[PDB]
Amino acid sequence: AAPVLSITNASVVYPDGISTVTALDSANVEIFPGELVAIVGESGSGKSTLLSIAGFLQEPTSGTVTLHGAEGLDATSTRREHIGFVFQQPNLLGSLTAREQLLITDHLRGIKPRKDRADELLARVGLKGLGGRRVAQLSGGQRQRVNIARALMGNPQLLLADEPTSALDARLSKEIVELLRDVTKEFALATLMVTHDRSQLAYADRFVEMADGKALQT
Amino acid sequence: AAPVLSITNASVVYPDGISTVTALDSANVEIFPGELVAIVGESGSGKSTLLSIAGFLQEPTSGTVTLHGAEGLDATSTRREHIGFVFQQPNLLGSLTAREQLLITDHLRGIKPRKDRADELLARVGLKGLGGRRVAQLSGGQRQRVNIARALMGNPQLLLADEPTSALDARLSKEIVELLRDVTKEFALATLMVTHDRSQLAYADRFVEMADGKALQT
Amino acid sequence: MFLGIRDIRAAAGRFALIASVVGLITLLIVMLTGLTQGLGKQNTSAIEALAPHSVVFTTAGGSSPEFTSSEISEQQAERWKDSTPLGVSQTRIESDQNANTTAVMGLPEGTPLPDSVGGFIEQGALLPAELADFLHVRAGDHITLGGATVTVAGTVKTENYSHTPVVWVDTATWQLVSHTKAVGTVLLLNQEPTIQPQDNEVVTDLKGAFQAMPAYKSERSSLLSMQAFLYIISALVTVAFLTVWTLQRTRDIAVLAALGASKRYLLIDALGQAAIILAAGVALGAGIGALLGWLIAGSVPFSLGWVSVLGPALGIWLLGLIGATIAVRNVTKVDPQIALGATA
Amino acid sequence: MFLGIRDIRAAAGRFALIASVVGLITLLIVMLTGLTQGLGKQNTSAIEALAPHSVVFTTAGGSSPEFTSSEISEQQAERWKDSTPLGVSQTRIESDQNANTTAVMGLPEGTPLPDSVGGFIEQGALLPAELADFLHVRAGDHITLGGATVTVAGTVKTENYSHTPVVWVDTATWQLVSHTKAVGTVLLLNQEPTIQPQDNEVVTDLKGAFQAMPAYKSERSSLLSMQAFLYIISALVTVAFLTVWTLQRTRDIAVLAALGASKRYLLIDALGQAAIILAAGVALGAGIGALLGWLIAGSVPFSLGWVSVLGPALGIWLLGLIGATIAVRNVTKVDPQIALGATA
Ligand SMILES: Nc1ncnc2c1ncn2[C@@H]1O[C@H](COP(=O)(O)OP(=O)(O)NP(=O)(O)O)[C@@H](O)[C@H]1O
Ligand SMILES: Nc1ncnc2c1ncn2[C@@H]1O[C@H](COP(=O)(O)OP(=O)(O)NP(=O)(O)O)[C@@H](O)[C@H]1O
Ligand SMILES: CCCCCCCCCCCC
Ligand SMILES: CCCCCCCCCCCC
Ligand SMILES: [Mg+2]
Ligand SMILES: [Mg+2]
Repeated sequence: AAPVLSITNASVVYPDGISTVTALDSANVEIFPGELVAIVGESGSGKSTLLSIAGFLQEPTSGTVTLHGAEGLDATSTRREHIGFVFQQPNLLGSLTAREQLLITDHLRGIKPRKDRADELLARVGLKGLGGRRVAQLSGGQRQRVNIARALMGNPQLLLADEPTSALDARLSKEIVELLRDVTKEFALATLMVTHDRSQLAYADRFVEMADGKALQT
Repeated sequence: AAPVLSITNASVVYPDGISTVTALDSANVEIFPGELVAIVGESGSGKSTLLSIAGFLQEPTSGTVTLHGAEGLDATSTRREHIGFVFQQPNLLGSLTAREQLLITDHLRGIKPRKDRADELLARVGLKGLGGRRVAQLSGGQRQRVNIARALMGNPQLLLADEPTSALDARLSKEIVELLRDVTKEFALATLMVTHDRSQLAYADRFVEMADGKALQT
Repeated sequence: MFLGIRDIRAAAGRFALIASVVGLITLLIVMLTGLTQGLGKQNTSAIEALAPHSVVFTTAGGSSPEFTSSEISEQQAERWKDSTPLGVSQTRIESDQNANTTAVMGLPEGTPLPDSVGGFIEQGALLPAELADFLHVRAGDHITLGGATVTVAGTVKTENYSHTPVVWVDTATWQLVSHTKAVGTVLLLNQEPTIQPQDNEVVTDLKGAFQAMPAYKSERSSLLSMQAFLYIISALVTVAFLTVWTLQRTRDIAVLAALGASKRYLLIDALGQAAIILAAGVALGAGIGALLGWLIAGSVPFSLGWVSVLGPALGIWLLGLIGATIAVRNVTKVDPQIALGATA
Repeated sequence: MFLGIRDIRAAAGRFALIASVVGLITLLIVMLTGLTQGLGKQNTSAIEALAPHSVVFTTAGGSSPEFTSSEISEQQAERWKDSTPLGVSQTRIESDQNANTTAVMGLPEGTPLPDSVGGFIEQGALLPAELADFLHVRAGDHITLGGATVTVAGTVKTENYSHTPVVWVDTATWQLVSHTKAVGTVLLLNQEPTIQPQDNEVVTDLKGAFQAMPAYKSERSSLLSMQAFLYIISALVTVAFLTVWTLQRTRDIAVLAALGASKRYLLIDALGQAAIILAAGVALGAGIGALLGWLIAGSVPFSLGWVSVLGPALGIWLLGLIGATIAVRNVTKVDPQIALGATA
């Protein structure tokens, strides 16, 4: 079984005026289909930085990231067709309704929006009947799950979830990570999921713990 | 001992186009000095709505909210002089540095910014040496604690913290709620703190659990 | 185009505000254009009114034709068939109670006048109503025109040569007041010259005929300068300003880019939205232009065609679209992680 | 003012972009103003150049004074001491090779001319250089002026009356070419009238003296219309546009409001920032105005004082501040929870 994603010896270095900050240092990550790999570590250890290059949001300053079955494609087309993002902040577009937050991903991927697909995914994250809400009429956790539902709207092979339960109560956060692994298993997805709720490791096949930008021995 | 804050029979009703949504229903909350009252409940139960009227961000649609020792003041002057907010989202001003995110509250409160006060509070939330960072150079949890530090910058009598540990690992989130109760105890503060991490109830004197906009029996 | 068209649904107030700014600028152009095109016809409206196709001048030494130095001899007139001789002079008009200098144009008796002006050439002088009121004279009175006594045959409406209203007289009268045996200053051709001219003659089309008016050249400079600065500044103000407007979407564009939106998708969305708002703004700005302009063209000279209302309108429509293109490009240029960073 | 001044530190690119838009509009005003003030002096620059304080006319029946109908009799001239008689005529000037109609002003021999024009009044005619070149004549030649043979005494620079350059002649010559025993058309007073005028006389200050020029009234309408639409549109374009700009801060203003910022604090911050950027924009826009305008005032008539560069500059400076006030008010009007909602 070939990996879906290979992060081979990757680093990110930002300039801090005179000095420089090494957000990520020599990351080596490889994930295969049907795997859900959790990512643990303290605030500021590099968890989102790892997903940012995993998701082709930026090229690494050293080393390479390869999504196979998408080599020979630019970063943008790779994200559009093969990756789903659950950003740390909800990142909802201001003028759309919850339902349309999902529909627009169909639009940018060049297919006619499927209206029924969206209310099902909205129902799955516990938001039935809230499809008409605007971002202002949604709570911090409700926004987060609109964020979540939007990531499952396409047919990616790589799912990147960045603390997707931060704004969720104990009961709902557990259903979200059951949701995430279930789709991981059903569609042979490669999923990385950052979380501070270490109880959730039970739903992960492996996990990477991180400190000061480095992955540690596990 | 007179209460610092009295939420006496308060409600918030929003229009949902044709229908209407009752975000908060007949809230009765009263908090005395040195109390840290936690607020628990599922995503969308009304936790932030309760703090929004507790903090004079909006007037309730029915019932009253009174901060005593500030009666005879408008909502805006009440917030400025007596209340500190830890918003659910960090709500950092785009062009300021972490250090200045604190300093500007001194500015709006009409006193000369105290530069040393700010780096101490930044150090307390585990961000020493990061005072120069811009919001773009901060992580989701780092932003959250800049948010937190900004709330302690004044001399409020009411502290409203809205899931202040959502983006924090287990170790740091515990230090933040130790920080919050410690200042609560030292300065005889009235603090309400929404959280999904129910382990944190150990640091609270009481807690209000909520479902469908109502407070429940405890 | 999905997000673009509902951004408008969700804040129609701010899109009205932005369309106003475009309409206000389109309106500025259409009125300032029509107000200066009006100032131009203070020198030219009379000859245009006569609607000649070609117009023959007379020079010496192959010089530039000049209305002040051309004369048509009577033999010259019999040569060119299908031609009418026009005399152009500036002279002193004097009544019992007042005086002025004014333009006097001369045509053969019975020549139908352009409908812009009263009726037919009669013997004597036809005065514009405003000149007649200025002089306090009516049909029947006597005036001194170029030192000669002439009878006011009637009043007519006003056309212009060299910033004066034109008095219309029969060729014999024009000969008397301008002190010449010539039958005219030029010959008007309403069809197109079928015969060739000599070494001292020069055929000119109506456009070039203004090059022969001295009052025109020495001010055409000032009017072109105005229409130049107005469009140059407007262009840059419009471009720069659609950039500032589209930039208020950097962050939602950044989010769409992160999810996988191609730059073509984003630019189509952006100018799709911009096309709609700019279309509204110029349509109304040019609308309020024609109505306001037609409303004011009785008290102030205001000439305005249809290439001068819709010429500017589409000029702003595409200039605004490039301004939107500038903005979308400076966001999509960067890796999306940085764009998501420049946003809070 | 704390946040306001560092918003500028943190995105100088977008604040340059916005200052450009203000400078571009200020520049549009300053050049269009100076280009039309130039068109105005095509009728008036000659009399202003002579710099009279008061100017006496002659009427009948208490009418409005008119340059075309006033004459100063020789006894009238001896009465008013400290006065100089000025003759104003429009007549035909004719050389061997060309001709024109032009304005002829007449003064007593030896009168120093305004420095805007050559030297002193000599016997004969002083032609503007451009008229002399047009006629192909030099000092020494003969011309026909008003049907009379006059000697070209020399050339001078150009001032204007009724859109023609002014030929300067001694009073006896002006009498000959305008066919009158009068010694002038008006009397120029350089100090202030100490004697009172009769029933048919009328004293006017230099401002009103233009009301007496026919070419002026019949176009002053067209120039005021331009300067009206330009400022009205500019005002509204500027106000509406500072609102669209300041609105891009609704959300950070909302956050400051939530923390306790008074509306005075927020408005001071907002116009403090706006004052800085608008100051830059108008300063440069008015700067590039004077330089570009001074650079072009040789080929195109371009008159511009200092109330016409700094008049517009501060006009935009305060109009922009109200536009910023409009925006800050529509955010601070609402309970902060709603403002935080209208933001994502
Ligand atoms: N402007 C609004 N209009 C309509 N409904 C709203 C509006 N704001 C909030 N609601 C609804 O009010 C309910 C509770 O709001 P809120 O207090 O923000 O949730 P919460 O208790 O803070 N939970 P969470 O933010 O997910 O941790 C939610 O169901 C919202 O959908
Ligand atoms: N543009 C940047 N410039 C300088 N430093 C940065 C920048 N971005 C991130 N950092 C630092 O990189 C380190 C890790 O970044 P990040 O991956 O966002 O944290 P994280 O692992 O996701 N933890 P958290 O978001 O708090 O749950 C932090 O210390 C940042 O301060
Ligand atoms: C269902 C969403 C459709 C949104 C249509 C609103 C577009 C109106 C544009 C009018 C601009 C003049
Ligand atoms: C320490 C922060 C001070 C910020 C000063 C920058 C202001 C520059 C304004 C220049 C505008 C022309
Ligand atoms: Mg993170
Ligand atoms: Mg909440």
